[PDB]
Amino acid sequence: LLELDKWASLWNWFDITNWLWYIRIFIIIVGSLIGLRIVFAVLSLVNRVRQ
Amino acid sequence: LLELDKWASLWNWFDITNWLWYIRIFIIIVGSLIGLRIVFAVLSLVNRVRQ
Amino acid sequence: LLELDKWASLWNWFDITNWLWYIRIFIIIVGSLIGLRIVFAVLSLVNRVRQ
Repeated sequence: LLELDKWASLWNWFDITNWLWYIRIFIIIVGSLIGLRIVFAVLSLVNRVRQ
Repeated sequence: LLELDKWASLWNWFDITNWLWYIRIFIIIVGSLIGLRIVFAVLSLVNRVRQ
Repeated sequence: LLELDKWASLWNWFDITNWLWYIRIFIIIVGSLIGLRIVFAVLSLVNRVRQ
């Protein structure tokens, strides 16, 4: 199944190996996303002044 | 210490092996949840009119 | 590349091994605050009563 020879074969495909080797970093960025949404709560007070 | 023989042993347990090769896809679905929240912003303008 | 000898080498570094073998559980916990954020939409009705 999983061996030195099995893993080294995906380096020739290049494109898929990059995606399966950067997903870990990607989840941390999707964490900061929810925190960004909270400021909209202040925009609701600005929405009451809208003509 | 992760070997060809150690990995192939979990295929006899069947049920728990699924948890080690499907959760990666499941994180992207928790990525659609945050996108859904924005419509709540327009609902706040419908909530003050609620007779 | 990934081998029995390559994995057993990070046990001498100790600190990095813990970071690469506990975050997987943490993604479920970073999935708890998203459900919590909704009450801020409810706080907008309490903000209209706040003199």
